[PDB]
Amino acid sequence: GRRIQGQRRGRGTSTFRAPSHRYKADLEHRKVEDGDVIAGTVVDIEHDPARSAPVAAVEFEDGDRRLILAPEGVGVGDELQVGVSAEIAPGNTLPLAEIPEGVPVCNVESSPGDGGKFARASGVNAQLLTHDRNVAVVKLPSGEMKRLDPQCRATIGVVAGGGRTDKPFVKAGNKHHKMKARGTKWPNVRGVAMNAVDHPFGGGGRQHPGKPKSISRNAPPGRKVGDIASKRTGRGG
Amino acid sequence: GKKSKATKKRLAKLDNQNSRVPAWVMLKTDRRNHKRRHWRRNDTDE
Amino acid sequence: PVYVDFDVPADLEDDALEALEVARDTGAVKKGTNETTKSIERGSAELVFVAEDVQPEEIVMHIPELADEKGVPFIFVEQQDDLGHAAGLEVGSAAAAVTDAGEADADVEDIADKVEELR
Amino acid sequence: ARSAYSYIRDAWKNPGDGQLAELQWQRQQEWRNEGAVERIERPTRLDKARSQGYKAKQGVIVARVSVRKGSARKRRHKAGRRSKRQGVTRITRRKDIQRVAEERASRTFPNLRVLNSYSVGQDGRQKWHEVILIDPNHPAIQNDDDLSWICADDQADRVFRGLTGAGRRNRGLSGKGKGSEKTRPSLRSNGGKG
RNA sequence: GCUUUACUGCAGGCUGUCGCUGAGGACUCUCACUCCGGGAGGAGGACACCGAUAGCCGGGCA
RNA sequence: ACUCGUACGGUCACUGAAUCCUGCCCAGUGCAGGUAUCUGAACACCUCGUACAAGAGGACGAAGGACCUGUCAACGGCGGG
RNA sequence: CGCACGGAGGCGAAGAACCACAGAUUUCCGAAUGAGAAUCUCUAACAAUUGCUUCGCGCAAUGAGGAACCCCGAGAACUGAAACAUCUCAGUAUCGGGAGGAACAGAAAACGCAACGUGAUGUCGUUAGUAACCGCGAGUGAACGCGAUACAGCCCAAAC
Ligand SMILES: [Cl-]
Ligand SMILES: [Cl-]
Ligand SMILES: [Cl-]
Ligand SMILES: [K+]
Ligand SMILES: [Mg+2]
Ligand SMILES: [Mg+2]
Ligand SMILES: [Mg+2]
Ligand SMILES: [Mg+2]
Ligand SMILES: [Mg+2]
Ligand SMILES: [Mg+2]
Ligand SMILES: [Mg+2]
Ligand SMILES: [Mg+2]
Ligand SMILES: [Mg+2]
Ligand SMILES: [Mg+2]
Ligand SMILES: [Mg+2]
Ligand SMILES: [Mg+2]
Ligand SMILES: [Mg+2]
Ligand SMILES: [Mg+2]
Ligand SMILES: [Mg+2]
Ligand SMILES: [Mg+2]
Ligand code: NA
Ligand code: NA
Ligand code: NA
Ligand code: NA
Ligand code: NA
Ligand code: NA
Ligand code: NA
Ligand code: NA
Ligand code: NA
Ligand code: NA
Ligand code: NA
Ligand SMILES: [Sr+2]
Ligand SMILES: [Sr+2]
Ligand SMILES: [Sr+2]
Ligand SMILES: [Sr+2]
Ligand SMILES: [Sr+2]
Ligand SMILES: [Sr+2]
Ligand SMILES: [Sr+2]
Ligand SMILES: [Sr+2]
Ligand SMILES: [Sr+2]
Ligand SMILES: [Sr+2]
Repeated sequence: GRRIQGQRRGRGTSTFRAPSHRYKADLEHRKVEDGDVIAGTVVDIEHDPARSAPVAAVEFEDGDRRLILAPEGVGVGDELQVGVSAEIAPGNTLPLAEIPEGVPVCNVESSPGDGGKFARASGVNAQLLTHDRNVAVVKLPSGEMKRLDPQCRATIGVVAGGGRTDKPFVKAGNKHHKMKARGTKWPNVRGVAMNAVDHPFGGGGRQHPGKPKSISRNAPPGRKVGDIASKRTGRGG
Repeated sequence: GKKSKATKKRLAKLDNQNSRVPAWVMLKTDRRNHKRRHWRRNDTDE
Repeated sequence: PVYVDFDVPADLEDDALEALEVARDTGAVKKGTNETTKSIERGSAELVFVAEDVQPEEIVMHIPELADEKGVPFIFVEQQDDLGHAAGLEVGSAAAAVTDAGEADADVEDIADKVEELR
Repeated sequence: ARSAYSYIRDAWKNPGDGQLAELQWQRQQEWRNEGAVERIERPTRLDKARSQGYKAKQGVIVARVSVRKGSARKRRHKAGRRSKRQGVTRITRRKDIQRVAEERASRTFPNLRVLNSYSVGQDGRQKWHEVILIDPNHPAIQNDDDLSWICADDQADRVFRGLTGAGRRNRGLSGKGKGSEKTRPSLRSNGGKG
């Protein structure tokens, strides 16, 4: 047959690429040596094309103008601090060791100094729970208990733009506009609506898959479609 | 279209190649321009 | 570095090279690793010198273990060019050997004894 | 008596034993951070180099080359192929890693000609070989009675034509009798059956 | 051309084993190696990656 | 490549606005988890064999399979008497 | 005073034309090399990679072409087997790299008419469709030797 859509993706052609040239900034945490004496004033609140959530423009003491991942409540004029001895106020970035337990946190690092990996999407947050000299247990937005290094930096507060998922797209055109700002091919044609040559579920006189949908993990690209290594399917039971 | 200096020289040559076989060559050889090119009927390069 | 098991002090190295300079003008010296090795094997070597900046280390690697089973005393010099200048060459030398000293026999004997005390 | 050279030789008979085991463990850390072809002032194996034709003279260059370990880096067939020709994984190349190393060295030095090469070890993913190259245009070599043969016009690109030592061995030309029916005088004259 | 529990194979995935690979049937360490850090340094660590081989799955492809 | 992206994400599929709803079946097939025991290759190891080798057998036993469980908005099924 | 027999005119005994050898001139693009460009342009140029080095592009090298031949790598399928998978077509077609006027090979860790024998290597004739391979099917297929051609033997590493 012909290569399936998921295989065309990997080649990284224009249709599948993200409009990177239209993106604003790669929202990472600032680099401090030690001492904490790095603070800044919020100049503007901009829209970020990459994540459909707002981003805050901050001007630091040493003359550095950088866009930061905006938590909720952060406005123009507000002073944000980045470092070890930073104040435990929403919008400040300090390592997990210095942040008290039971406090909602965002833009958490995986490895110390990476700039932030977890809890970055609209309105989500990570929850810092247990402390130790070796481990800081953080509960990520998926409900997973992630054991991290207490030296991993994070920003206090929930991410801004909460409740975006609450309002329906209503029409196809609204989806179109959102998708044009992302690295995704849209609309989605069902495999079951294609020809046998194009997809494992293609063909037939009527529309239905040709085999069961639950495919093995060991399946090769071109065959790994439908329900990938499903532990279970359905709602009931 | 916009022609470059070189393209202009080439078009110039093609126009010159389009002139007839002089009257005296007919008398010297005692009796055909095989490269007769029209602007509409024929096509040049580039 | 891999063949070096002891560090020789700057003062002892100064003494050693000065003793080598008067060994070429009076007695006899062998210049170059091949000639130093044959000096140890034949037993004619009184004191053998080895440079520490030899790249590759293979060229000189064998001198310590060979000199130990032939009873020949050895001393490490930090630089290759200093050993070559001491032997009387325009070029450097990875290894040199004093094949029977001369008017330095007392000094060489002290250097041999100072090295054994330094393991 | 034994030469100093014989001790470099004896050390290299077992590169995983003795002082050499420690030396290689150290050197390879620096080598892995080095390039594909690195010119070195002095050969790692003096005995082997001199034995192969090296001289501490002007116009004699040495270079360490790293080539990857393993079989062929082959692409799977994009058209109709019978089962016998459908392989990817078990296919190995006909030229050995030493020969690949020599060619990569000769490309880096377009003016020089390959004299010979030798192995200087390997780790888990790559092999290192040191290639002795010669300048056919330097008068220091043109007057050398032992090396001036390499200056001749027919010795141009000798490595790319298999005229090198590792070339001739890989071409199956070692044996003068039985087994070399399809190798001598050339693989091509014998219909590529060698 | 297309399908599949047709025949035979080939990629790919999973898994054991050998090499890289080191010190003191479960374990400790650090020095290779990997990743994070601008750096200092941190995490991991003889595993993983990679090379080789073996068993299983394998119309994704011939 | 996705990705100047991080689960309110994005990948892979099915169904196809709203409204009222979406029953029963896990035996087969698929996927997934488990597993006393059974089966399960090669290297190393043991026995036999060979002045060596081929080779024969053994011991150990990974994934996988047997076996057990979960799962149908997973492929599908919902009859005769 | 070309092909090319015209008109006008000119050159040639100051020996032209014409031919041989040697030299002068030899635009621009082109490996194309200061940089860019559909043969042009912009403000001193071995660009790039190398060797030597007075460490300065100072001295050199490479690049690209050529009818096929040659050498080193990558390597099909139609086809044959009256199907087809091993096999065959075939190491062929085609592809990548490279030399020369020819290439390659070459002075035995050879042969093994087993010898009290031969004596570097190509190649030609033969050995022979022999030995050998092979769903032991279809097919595949040498060598030693011999008769010829031409003949040529040497240099390092190490010991000292
Ligand atoms: Cl979306
Ligand atoms: Cl070459
Ligand atoms: Cl004979
Ligand atoms: K075929
Ligand atoms: Mg970012
Ligand atoms: Mg788009
Ligand atoms: Mg659709
Ligand atoms: Mg259709
Ligand atoms: Mg299909
Ligand atoms: Mg339908
Ligand atoms: Mg349907
Ligand atoms: Mg006109
Ligand atoms: Mg030939
Ligand atoms: Mg990195
Ligand atoms: Mg098929
Ligand atoms: Mg130019
Ligand atoms: Mg047929
Ligand atoms: Mg038949
Ligand atoms: Mg054949
Ligand atoms: Mg024979
Ligand atoms: Na026209
Ligand atoms: Na070259
Ligand atoms: Na063969
Ligand atoms: Na068709
Ligand atoms: Na069932
Ligand atoms: Na000319
Ligand atoms: Na040049
Ligand atoms: Na220069
Ligand atoms: Na037929
Ligand atoms: Na057929
Ligand atoms: Na066959
Ligand atoms: Sr990032
Ligand atoms: Sr970064
Ligand atoms: Sr279908
Ligand atoms: Sr249900
Ligand atoms: Sr027209
Ligand atoms: Sr020197
Ligand atoms: Sr060339
Ligand atoms: Sr509905
Ligand atoms: Sr089931
Ligand atoms: Sr002869």
